[PDB]
Amino acid sequence: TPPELDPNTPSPIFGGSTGGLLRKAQVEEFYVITWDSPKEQIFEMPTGGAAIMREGPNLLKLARKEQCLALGTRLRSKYKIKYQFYRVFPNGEVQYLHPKDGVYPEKVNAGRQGVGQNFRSIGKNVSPIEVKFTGKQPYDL
Amino acid sequence: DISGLTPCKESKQFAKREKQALKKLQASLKLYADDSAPALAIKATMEKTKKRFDNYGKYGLLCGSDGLPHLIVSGDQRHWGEFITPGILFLYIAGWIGWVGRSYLIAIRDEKKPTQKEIIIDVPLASRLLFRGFSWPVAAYRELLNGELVD
Amino acid sequence: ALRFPRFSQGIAQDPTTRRIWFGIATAHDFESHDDITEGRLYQNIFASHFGQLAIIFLWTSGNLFHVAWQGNFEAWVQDPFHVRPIAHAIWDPHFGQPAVEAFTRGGALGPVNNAYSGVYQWWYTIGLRTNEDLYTGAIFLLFLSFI
Amino acid sequence: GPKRGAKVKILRKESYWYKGTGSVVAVDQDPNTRYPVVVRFNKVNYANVSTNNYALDEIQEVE
Amino acid sequence: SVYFDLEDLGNTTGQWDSYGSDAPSPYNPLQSKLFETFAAPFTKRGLLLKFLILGGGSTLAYLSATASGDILPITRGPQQPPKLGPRGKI
Amino acid sequence: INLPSLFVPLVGLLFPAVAMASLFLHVEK
Amino acid sequence: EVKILVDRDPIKTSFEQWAKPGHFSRTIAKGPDTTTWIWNLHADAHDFDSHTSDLEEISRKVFSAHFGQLSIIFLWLSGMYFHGARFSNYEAWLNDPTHIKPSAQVVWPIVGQEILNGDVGGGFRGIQITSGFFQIWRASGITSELQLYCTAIGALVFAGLMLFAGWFHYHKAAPKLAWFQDVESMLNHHLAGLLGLGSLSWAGHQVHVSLPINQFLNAGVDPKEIPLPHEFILNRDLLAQLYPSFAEGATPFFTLNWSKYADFLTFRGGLDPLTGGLWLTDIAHHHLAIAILFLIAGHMYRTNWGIGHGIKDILEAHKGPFTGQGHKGLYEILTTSWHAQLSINLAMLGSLTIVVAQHMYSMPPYPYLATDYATQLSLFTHHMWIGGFLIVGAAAHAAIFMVRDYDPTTRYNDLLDRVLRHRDAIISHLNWVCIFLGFHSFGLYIHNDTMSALGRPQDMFSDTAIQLQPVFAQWIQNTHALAPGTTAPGATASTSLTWGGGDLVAVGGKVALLPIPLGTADFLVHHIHAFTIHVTVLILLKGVLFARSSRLIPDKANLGFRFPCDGPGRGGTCQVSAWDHVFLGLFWMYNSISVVIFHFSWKMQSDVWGTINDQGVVTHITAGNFAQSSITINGWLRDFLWAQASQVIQSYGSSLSAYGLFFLGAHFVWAFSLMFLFSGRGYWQELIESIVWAHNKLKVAPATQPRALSIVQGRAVGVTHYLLGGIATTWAFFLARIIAVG
Amino acid sequence: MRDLKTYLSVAPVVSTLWFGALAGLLIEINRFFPDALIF
Ligand code: CLA
Ligand code: CLA
Ligand code: CLA
Ligand code: CLA
Ligand code: CLA
Repeated sequence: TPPELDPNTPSPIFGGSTGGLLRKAQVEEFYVITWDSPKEQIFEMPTGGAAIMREGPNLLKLARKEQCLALGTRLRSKYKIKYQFYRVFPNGEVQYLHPKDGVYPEKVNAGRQGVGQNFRSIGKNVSPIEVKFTGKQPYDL
Repeated sequence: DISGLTPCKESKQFAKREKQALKKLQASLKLYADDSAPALAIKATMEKTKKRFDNYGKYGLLCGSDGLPHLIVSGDQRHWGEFITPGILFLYIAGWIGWVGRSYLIAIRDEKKPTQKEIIIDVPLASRLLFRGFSWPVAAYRELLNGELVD
Repeated sequence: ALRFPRFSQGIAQDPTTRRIWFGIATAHDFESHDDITEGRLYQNIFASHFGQLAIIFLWTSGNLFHVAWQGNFEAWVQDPFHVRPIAHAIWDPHFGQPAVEAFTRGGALGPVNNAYSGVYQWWYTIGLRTNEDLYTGAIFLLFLSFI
Repeated sequence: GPKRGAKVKILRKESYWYKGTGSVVAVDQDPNTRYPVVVRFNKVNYANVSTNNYALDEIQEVE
Repeated sequence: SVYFDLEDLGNTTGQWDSYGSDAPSPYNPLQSKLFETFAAPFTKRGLLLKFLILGGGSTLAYLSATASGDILPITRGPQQPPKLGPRGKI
Repeated sequence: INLPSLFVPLVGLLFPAVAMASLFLHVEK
Repeated sequence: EVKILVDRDPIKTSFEQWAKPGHFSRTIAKGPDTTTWIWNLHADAHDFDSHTSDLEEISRKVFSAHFGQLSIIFLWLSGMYFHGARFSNYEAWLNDPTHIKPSAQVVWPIVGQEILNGDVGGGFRGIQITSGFFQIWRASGITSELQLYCTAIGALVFAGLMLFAGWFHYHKAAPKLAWFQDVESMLNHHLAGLLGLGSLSWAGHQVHVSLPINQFLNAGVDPKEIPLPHEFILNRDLLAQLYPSFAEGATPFFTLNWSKYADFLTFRGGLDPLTGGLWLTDIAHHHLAIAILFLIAGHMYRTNWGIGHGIKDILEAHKGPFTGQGHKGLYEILTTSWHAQLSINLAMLGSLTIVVAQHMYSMPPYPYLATDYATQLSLFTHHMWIGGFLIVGAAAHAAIFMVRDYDPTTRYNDLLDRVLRHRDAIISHLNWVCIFLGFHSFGLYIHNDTMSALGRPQDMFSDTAIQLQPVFAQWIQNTHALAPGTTAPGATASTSLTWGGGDLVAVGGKVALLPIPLGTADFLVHHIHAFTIHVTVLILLKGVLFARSSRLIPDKANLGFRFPCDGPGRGGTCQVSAWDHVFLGLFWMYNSISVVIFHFSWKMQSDVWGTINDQGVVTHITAGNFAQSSITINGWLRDFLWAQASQVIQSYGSSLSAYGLFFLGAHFVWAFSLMFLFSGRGYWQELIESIVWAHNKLKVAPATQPRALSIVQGRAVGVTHYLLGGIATTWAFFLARIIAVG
Repeated sequence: MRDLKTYLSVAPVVSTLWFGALAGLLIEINRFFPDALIF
């Protein structure tokens, strides 16, 4: 399945705060979260203060991914509304982040390959002396 | 005597301490009517004081150069009351307490909600287990030999 | 690692101030450095021990040198009971006149500190008698430091 | 394996109830289940949990 | 009425010069030449660093080694007779 | 008193300046 | 339509809930699995918000709770009066206030504690009290122990009535939410009925009982020989002999000839020379005027008739260009959230207690109070502490509102939102001003210490070197001293002797009050005060403003008000909760108040208090060393702490020995807190694992599993023992010092 | 009444009564046999 496209949709109503983007957005990376609201309504900003989401498509730029998943969590939990978010680099490149494969990570979905899964109980990790002078950790085996 | 100490009944500084104490009390006593409550109080303090010094002298206590009772705990038989005896008494009482508590915890260990009787005391049970402590050395000694003391 | 600390690219890739602190704080924990082996461990420890020895010898030579140069060792060996052993002279441009007057103890011609390390009693007991002895010992320990 | 309600000793070293005893609730018959032996304990762990899954080599039926 | 543009990431992330003015040099042309010719030796940062460190140290050493007694009480030294120590010690 | 007027500001002001600048540049590289 | 709304029998009265610990919480009611349960039971006991969501039930709970508190206080007052009647030297003290030490506690003779009953005078042996009850009782006109007994009985009765009122208004007739929400009516009744009629009727007691009896006492007549208070009401002839105005009855009052009442309603100011306290005539007039003011003030808000303001209207009327909607929405917030109210009221009540401390030192309202240095020092310190604590509480509950009650989707306010939108600027600015203040106050002290140590006193910041004069405060002093002649013509003297100009009031050979000089040292300490207060504000305000979210923790609000952290991630997030900000703010409040009370103690002992010789020679307790000693940390270390701790450290073998014991005990508890503050519960849990093993070995392991304290409780225990320790230390120090050299 | 008794059997009340009784005992003993340093 192909990821969601990212157009220029209007941003929520807000008078502006001091909790928004900084130089990190300019030099390193920032983030963008989009959602579709049934009506105009008030929501609390992750960066502090109250804003108004418009009806239809909404696009909000945040400084951290955690802020994005926080806002999105509040959207899905309180306003019963689906959301997505991407990471954006200064060169213009956009990386689709969440939800990765179109399905929320809470519920299982075929197609996902395991990462960092050790097929052994945690107590069966080797002692540090077993990995001395190697680059390996007892949990990397 | 022991440790180069001098007996309190023979100690000069001990007596001088009693003197200065009583004289301080009297110096305070001078300001009150003899029949008034403060007078009776201070006088009670004086009598209690001299009775205290006299009793310490009688008990066979040894005094330092400070004029104060020092204690001999080496096991010396002339001073078993200075640690050995009250020590035995203590051990008896502490053993009593611990053994009773142990009994109580064991008694409620096998129940629906044991923690309940730990926050709300079963006073009948506690009163039943209360006097069992009187024979705690005998009870524990037998449990030691039996194998009911540890797991 | 492309930057400080060179012994840990994990810390070297830290974009924060932490990178510096930890860099200083893990500098002697050889076992946890990058690409280390038992050999490098023992060899670095050995060299480090030599370094420590050098620092000790240099320190002692400093003590000897300062007692000989700015102290009253001879006056002390002539009268150990009534002479306060001078550790070293003091030159602090922050001082006021009362401070200068007050800190002029012993037979000094200026402000000094009185030694409480007891190097006087030690050196005098073992055989040192003159400033020259102290100087020669200082030079010898400096030589041991270099060695 | 052991029966339901069987008193078993815990052999998993990293368990809160290690070297202690618990009661068997149910054993999964699915051979793919890595830790079938469901055990329940008298005291909760630091996570306020009173039940845990173990393997066949992590329990020891005693009495 | 939007604030997101991939082609213009500059305006998107507020990378603006709030008070920088494109105005030409308002300074004195003669003084400009004066400074551009006379202050030039100090415009090489390595050479400037060496000059400031070595020169600064040299100056400090000068004024320090030749400090009058009327300025520093530490160079003037004690002027009153010494007092005896607590236990009759010098 | 002659030498201290030379060595004290040397070790107390010049040396730590040189060392701090050097270490700064080293750590920033 | 404001009216009496009540539900009948909402909760059945039964001991059934008494036998079920933690009934209020579904979690706690289930019982204990671990020991943690126990602590929780006490921690959430009065957190009614975590009990129910219903605002009404909570409101009822708080109402009856308040009744319980009032009951307790009445029982407390009852105790004070009863002890003043049965176990005191009060009458003897009345006979000779200047040479008898106030005592109203006696100890039983066991284990030698009898020594605590010291020579307080009046042929009595006991503990000298520093609460100041004797001067109150003298001011109220009380002369006998019988009257104190009666007041005790009255207070006990009132305790019963308050308790019954609690039970009644919780179990029998419990008010509706609309009733509690009638804020216009509540404000009216509290302004006019409570304060107004309170000071009015009190002015009644003062004019009919206090004034005459005190006039007699001051005249010198034996208290037993003084006419009973009821006689001055029955026989107007007596009052007429004392104040001829009463000869014309209440006629000049209604005829507006108020000038005739200048006999007992004065406006002199300053202090009564033969008592060292404010003029009781001035006080009566004060309470009368205050009564009028509050009485008319209680008619401001609209209730059941057309007249009167609406709170919401006044709020919605105030909105500017900078603030947009202004105060709109605040009425709804302040009529649905107990925590917001508690915040405001705690801040203001604390501040009030502070102003009470200052005003009571500088304008002694009770007779023979100013010369009872022990009492004055005690009162100042006490009320200062209470104030600081209440303020910290204000921060706490502000934050608690911020987490639990704030909801911008239903109860929005523009001001709060705008505050939240520039919180970074606010906190950063407070930060900077704190660093600046710290440098330019403490740095002056370190500067002085260094210059003093280097033999350069001419380079210090002092009155004899580089001067830093409190010009502004000096100007205010001069202005207030010259006020009686210019801007307050009807006033005879100044409002306080402490102003820059004036004479000197002394009583019984002791200095009551004199003009307080302000120099460089005072500039220094005042800026220290500004600094410490600013830091405390920084911590607390940062705590409440970032309680909901930060760039670090975007969803902090969901973690609650009180939680240890959000893990070692993000570099480490310990103490991010607003509760932890209350926790740190407590330490800083302790700091500030400590240096404040030290300031007061030293200044008073140095430049004010002391004995006065004939011809006017004043010898102060510490001989004016403040101006020269308080400018270095070493001066406080030696001339204040070291020098004045003498009395406490050699108090053994005397009646003040309890203060030595408490000195040591407080030091101990203080150090003991450091174990909790410096450590963490992991270590303790593992240690507990080993000990538990030992208990299992002997079959004595409890079913309620022994658990280490939670992180938060570790912090709470820490700060609690820290405060108790430090404060009790300064307590013992102060009391031993001032009782021995006073 | 049974509930009240249960409440009286709760840990803090039990402790107050127990330590109250103990305090009374030790006090009276130290009043009758005062200044005891031996036995
Ligand atoms: C025989 C001597 C000796 C040697 C060779 C070592 C060697 C080591 N120690 Mg050990 N240790 C020792 C004794 C020794 N230790 C002693 C005496 C203590 C008790 C203090 C310890 C307690 C200890 C701990 C807790 C740890 C080590 C660790 C280590 C390893 C890393 C050290 C490092 O990189 O720190 C880097 C150096 C610094 C961070 C600077 C140290 C300076 C300290 C902070 C004080 C400076 C304050 C200064 C004097 C103030 C100025 C005063 C002025 C302003 C007036 C290294 C193998 C670490 C380790 O790797 O364990 C796995 C580790 O965690 N040591
Ligand atoms: C090693 C121990 C030691 C210590 C603690 C001191 C301490 C002192 N010296 Mg002395 N000094 C020493 C050894 C020492 N010295 C030796 C061995 C010599 C013979 C070369 C001298 C020659 C000397 C002179 C001529 C003077 C001092 C002076 C002083 C005082 C002012 C500091 C200064 O400017 O000296 C500067 C010290 C040097 C130039 C010699 C040190 C060079 C060695 C070889 C290298 C040291 C590197 C060091 C270990 C690095 C540490 C920092 C690093 C860890 C980051 C101070 C009390 C001054 C004084 O007495 O004022 C009252 C002064 O005028 N020293
Ligand atoms: C440890 C080494 C050290 C030494 C040798 C000094 C020496 C001095 N300090 Mg101190 N200072 C130090 C550390 C030191 N400081 C530290 C760590 C602190 C912070 C705690 C201070 C805080 C401090 C303050 C606040 C003041 C001093 C002052 C002084 C001067 C004494 C007053 C005087 O009458 O001189 C006479 C001084 C003059 C006649 C003017 C000096 C002009 C200098 C010599 C020109 C040097 C130029 C050159 C480019 C310097 C570059 C050096 C750099 C490259 C390394 C003296 C030069 C006083 C001062 O600086 O007065 C102006 C002063 O007010 N110091
Ligand atoms: C006298 C008969 C009586 C009885 C049988 C009850 C019974 C009940 N009350 Mg009621 N109530 C009463 C009188 C009574 N009350 C009085 C006089 C008041 C006014 C204070 C109230 C006000 C009131 C409120 C506000 C609430 C109750 C509640 C309850 C129910 C649960 C309370 C509980 O079990 O904890 C029993 C509590 C204790 C045993 C502790 C007593 C705490 C005292 C009073 C505080 C003062 C102690 C003081 C600080 C001393 C400390 C000394 C030192 C150690 C520091 C229970 C049905 C609660 C309820 O119904 O929840 C749904 C509830 O919220 N009552
Ligand atoms: C105006 C009075 C007032 C009222 C009605 C409240 C009410 C409340 N506070 Mg608040 N608060 C106040 C003032 C007030 N506070 C002040 C002055 C401070 C600054 C210290 C605070 C700081 C504060 C914090 C940090 C917290 C609260 C919390 C609460 C809530 C739970 C309280 C509870 O159940 O604890 C039960 C009561 C106790 C456990 C009492 C024990 C307290 C210590 C141990 C006693 C101190 C020892 C004593 C001085 C001497 C001991 C002598 C001897 C026994 C050794 C409750 C709504 C909590 C909350 O969660 O709110 C939602 C919370 O976390 N308050």
